[PDB]
Amino acid sequence: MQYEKVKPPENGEKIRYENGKLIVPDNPIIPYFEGDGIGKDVVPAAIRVLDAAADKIGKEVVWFQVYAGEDAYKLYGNYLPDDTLNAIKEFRVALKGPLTTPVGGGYRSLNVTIRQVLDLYANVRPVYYLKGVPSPIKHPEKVNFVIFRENTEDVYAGIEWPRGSEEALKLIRFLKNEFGVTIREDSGIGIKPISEFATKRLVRMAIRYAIENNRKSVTLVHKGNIMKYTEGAFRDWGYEVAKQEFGEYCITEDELWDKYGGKQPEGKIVVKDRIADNMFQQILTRTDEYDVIALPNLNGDYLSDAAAALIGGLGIAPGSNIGDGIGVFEPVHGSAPKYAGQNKVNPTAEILTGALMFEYIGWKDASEMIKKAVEMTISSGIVTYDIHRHMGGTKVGTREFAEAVVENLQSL
Amino acid sequence: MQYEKVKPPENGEKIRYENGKLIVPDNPIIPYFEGDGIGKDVVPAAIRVLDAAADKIGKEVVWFQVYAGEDAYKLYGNYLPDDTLNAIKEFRVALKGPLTTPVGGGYRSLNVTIRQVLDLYANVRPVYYLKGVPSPIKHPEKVNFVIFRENTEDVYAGIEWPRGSEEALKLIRFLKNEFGVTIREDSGIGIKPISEFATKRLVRMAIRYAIENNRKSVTLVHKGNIMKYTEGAFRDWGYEVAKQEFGEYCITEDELWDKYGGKQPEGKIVVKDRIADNMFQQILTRTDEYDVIALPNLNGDYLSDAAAALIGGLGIAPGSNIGDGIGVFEPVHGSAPKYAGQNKVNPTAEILTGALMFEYIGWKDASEMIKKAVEMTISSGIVTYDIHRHMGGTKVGTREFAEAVVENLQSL
Ligand SMILES: [Cl-]
Ligand SMILES: [Cl-]
Ligand SMILES: [Cl-]
Ligand SMILES: [Zn+2]
Ligand SMILES: [Zn+2]
Ligand SMILES: [Zn+2]
Ligand SMILES: [Zn+2]
Ligand SMILES: [Zn+2]
Ligand SMILES: [Zn+2]
Ligand SMILES: [Zn+2]
Ligand SMILES: [Zn+2]
Ligand SMILES: [Zn+2]
Repeated sequence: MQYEKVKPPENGEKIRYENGKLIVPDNPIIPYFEGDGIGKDVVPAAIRVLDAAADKIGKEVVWFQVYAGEDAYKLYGNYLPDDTLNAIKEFRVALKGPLTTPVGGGYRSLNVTIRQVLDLYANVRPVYYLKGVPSPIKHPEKVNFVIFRENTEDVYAGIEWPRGSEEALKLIRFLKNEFGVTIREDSGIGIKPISEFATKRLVRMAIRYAIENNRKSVTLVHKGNIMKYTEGAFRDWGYEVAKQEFGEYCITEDELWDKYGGKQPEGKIVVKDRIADNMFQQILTRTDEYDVIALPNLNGDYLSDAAAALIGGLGIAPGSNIGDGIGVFEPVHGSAPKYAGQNKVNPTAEILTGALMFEYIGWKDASEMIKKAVEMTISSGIVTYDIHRHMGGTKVGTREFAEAVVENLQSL
Repeated sequence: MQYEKVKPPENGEKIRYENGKLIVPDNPIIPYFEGDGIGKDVVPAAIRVLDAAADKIGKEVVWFQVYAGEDAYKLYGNYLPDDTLNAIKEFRVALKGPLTTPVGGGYRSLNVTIRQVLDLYANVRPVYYLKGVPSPIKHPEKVNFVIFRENTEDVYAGIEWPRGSEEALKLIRFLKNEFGVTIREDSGIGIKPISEFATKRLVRMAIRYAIENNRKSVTLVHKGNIMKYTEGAFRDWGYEVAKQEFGEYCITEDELWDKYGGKQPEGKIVVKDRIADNMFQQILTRTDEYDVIALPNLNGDYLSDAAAALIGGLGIAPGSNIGDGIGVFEPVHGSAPKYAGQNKVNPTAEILTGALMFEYIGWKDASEMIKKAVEMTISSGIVTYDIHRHMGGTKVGTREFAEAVVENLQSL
C-alpha cells in the first residue's frame, strides 16, 4: 500500500484472506495505535505481554505503530488519517487503545467511522471469569460466553429527529395520511431498521464460530414477541441460516428433545432462542446453558454489559469489532482523562483483548496462556488500583503489573 | 354504573378520587378477579392474607367478584366483559390474577386492552429482598427499588412493518427521498416515538411516589448518548419535571455536592440520571445508591426483569399498572395452566401484589405487615415447592402457605 507519514516495517509478513479463510504467517505485521490518555500506558503493557506469549510458542509479532486521536491531529492535522485506516485495510488485524471524541462529534464517532470504512459488522465479546477478580455473584466461575452483536443497524443507527422539527413533523403527518397511525405531535422520533442481510451475516459468523470452536450451542436473543417484524425477524432469519446453510451441524431445540431424546450428539450444535428481557435472569441462574449468543444491536449491548458485571465489570472487558477477514481489537472501556496520574490504571482489559486478537489469528494456545497468566497474577495479590478495592493491602503500578504477568507466562 | 351479569356488594363504600387524591374509607369495595389457571389458587390466598392485615389495622375490604378469561367467556361470551372494566372504573382499584391470552390475538392482549381502555400508563414494580429466598448474588438485602416504566410508547407500541410489505417499502423510500437516509429494502421497520406528554406523566408520578414514601432518589435511565432525540429527550423532560414542578424537593447531583457537601438533607430528593446499559453493573455493585427508578418502556422492562433476577426472580414479583387515581394490581407471572387446582403454586407474588395495592390506598402499615409476614414465613423455611427446590424446608401447599403468613401477621 502507499503510506504517507509512516512506512510499514521491513521485517514483517502480511496476513492474507482468500475464500473466507484467513492465512496467517509466523511473523505477521500487525498495526496498533496507543490512542488517547490511558492508551499510552495500557497498550505498551499489552504489547510486552503479547511479545512474551508470542516468543513462548515460537512465533513473533512485528508491530506497526500507526496513529489516531491527538497524536494524529498533531501529526496529520486529522484525528483518523488515511494511513491508519489503510494499515488495517492492508494488514487486517489491529490492536487499538481507546479514543477521545473531539469537541464537535457524536458519542464514539471515530470508532463509528472505523467500523464503517472497514465494514466491521460484528461486535464480538468474550465473557469469562478469572479467579481472584472480585465478583458480586456467588458463582462467576460458571460464566463462559461469546457474544456476537450485530453492530450496523437497529435503533443505534442514529436515524431519528427531535420533537417539533420539520423532519419529525413530516414523518408523523406522513404516517397519519398514509397508514392511519397516530403519533402524538410533541414526540421525538426514531426508526428501527433490521435487515435480512445484516442479521444473516452476524448469525452466520456466530454459527461458524460455534462449529469451529465446538461450542455446544448458539442462542438467538430477541424481543420478537412484542416486536414481530424487527426482533421477530432476527429470530426467523437466524433460524433460516441454521436450517438452510448449516443443516449438517445445526438442530433446533424441538429437534433436540423429540428426535434426540434430549441427548446432545457429538458434532451437532443446538440453535435456540430466548426472549431478550428474560436473558438477564438466564445468565444468573442457568449460566451453565449458554455458550455462543447472537443478538441485535441494542440487546447485544445490554446483555453483554450485564454479563461483564457478573465477571468483574466492564473495566476489565475485552472487545472486538470484526468483519470479513478483518478485525480491530480494543477494550470495551473509555480513555479516562485523569487516571490518578500516570502508571496507575489497569492494563488487564487491554492485555485480554490482546489475547482475543491471538484467538482470531489462530494462535489460541497463546491466548489461553495469557488468560492463565493474567489469572495467576491477580490471584497472587499483585493488582493495580481498581482490584485493590476488594482485596486491600497489596498495590503495584501499570508497568509493574504487566511485568508480573510476563513473569507468570514464561513460567510454564 | 350498570352491571349486566353481576352486582356490586351491599355493604361497602367507593374509594373516591378528588383533587389529586384517593379518598379511601375503612370499608372500600375493591373488585378482583381470579383470572386463568393459577389464578383460582393464588388470588384466594392473597385475599386470606389481605383480610387478616386489614382487620388487624381496623379496616375491611368489601370484595367484588368480577370475571375475565375463560370464566368470563363461559359466563358472558366475552373474555373481558363490560362489567369487569366498569367495576374497575367505578371502584378505582382492583386486584387480578393472570390471564392467558386466548388462541391468536394482540399478545399479552387481555392485559393490554385493560390498560388501554382504563388508560393505565405506568407500570410500577417494587423490587426488594425477602430473607430466605434463594439469590444468585452476594448482597441481596441491599436491593430496594421501585421501578416506574412508561408503558404506552417506545418500540413496544408496535408501530412496525414487515420486510418488503408495501407499507415498509413506502416508508423506506420516503426516508431516502425526503431525509437522505438510505435504509436497506430487505429491512423490517419499526418506529420509536417518545413524547413530552407520556414522559412527564411517568416522571411526575415517580417523583410524587418518592416524596410520599421518603425515598432518597429518582434515577432517570436512558441511552441518550446514542439516541439523542428519543431517550435523550426522556432524560431532559424528566429533569424539566424535577426542576419546574418539584423545585422545593429535587436537587441534582451537582447541587448535592455544591450545596450540601455530599450529605443529603432529609426531605431533599436527589434526581440523577444514568446510561441504561451501565445500569446492570450499577444495580449489582452500587445497589444501595438506587431507589426510585424512572425509565421508558423497553429499558423499564429489561431493567426491572434484571432486578427481579437479583432477588429471587420473576416468579415472586409483585406488579402494578397505574393511571390517574386508578390502579390494577397483578403479579408479574403468567397463569401456568399445568398446575391449575393442585394447591401447589407459590402465592407470594399475589400476596405481595395485595401489599402493593394496600400502599396505593394509603394503608402503608398493613402493607409493611404483609411483607414482614411473608419473610418470617419463608425464613422459617415454610415454603411452597418452588423455593423448596433450592432451599429445602417444609414443602407446603398454597393454602397452608397463606395460613402461615396469617399466623405470622397476627404475632406482630
Ligand atoms: Cl459501552
Ligand atoms: Cl359484554
Ligand atoms: Cl415479562
Ligand atoms: Zn460456584
Ligand atoms: Zn433471503
Ligand atoms: Zn426465507
Ligand atoms: Zn454498553
Ligand atoms: Zn513504578
Ligand atoms: Zn377507622
Ligand atoms: Zn416543554
Ligand atoms: Zn419483561
Ligand atoms: Zn422438606
